[PDB]
Amino acid sequence: AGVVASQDQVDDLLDSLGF
Amino acid sequence: ADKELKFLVVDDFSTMRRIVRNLLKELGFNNVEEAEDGVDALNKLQAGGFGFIISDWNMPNMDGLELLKTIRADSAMSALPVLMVTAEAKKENIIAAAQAGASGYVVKPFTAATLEEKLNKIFEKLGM
Ligand code: BEF
Ligand SMILES: [Mg+2]
Repeated sequence: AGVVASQDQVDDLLDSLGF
Repeated sequence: ADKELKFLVVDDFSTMRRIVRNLLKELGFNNVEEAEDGVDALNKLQAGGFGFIISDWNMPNMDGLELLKTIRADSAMSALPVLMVTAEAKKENIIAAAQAGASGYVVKPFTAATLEEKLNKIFEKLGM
């Protein structure tokens, strides 16, 4: 779980941080 | 966007560059050049005329993060779209790329739909 395994996970991450 | 927009596709892996370059061609973009690492990429960005960069992270000589930082630091290239397309999925690093000013972030393996979706998103944000 230190790793992302999907595009959605990356999108959600970047979104959650104002990107 | 202008179907004559000049793309630079940067990846150490020949096969992946074929993937990206072909997708661009299929989307209407036939003005596409390639670099195998960051040093190569910057040499090529100097001759100018490029409008969009798609870059890998892990490459010899200069990686895609140092390349992103150099492009953003250069007043001649500082607003050029740099889309990361990489196997690198550790959160602290995706964060690093985005803080360094990446225009987007696509993880490998990707679908053609994803690449298209991320491209059209950049075009709109920047009015291309
Ligand atoms: F080697 Be790349 F960062 F997927
Ligand atoms: Mg690589």
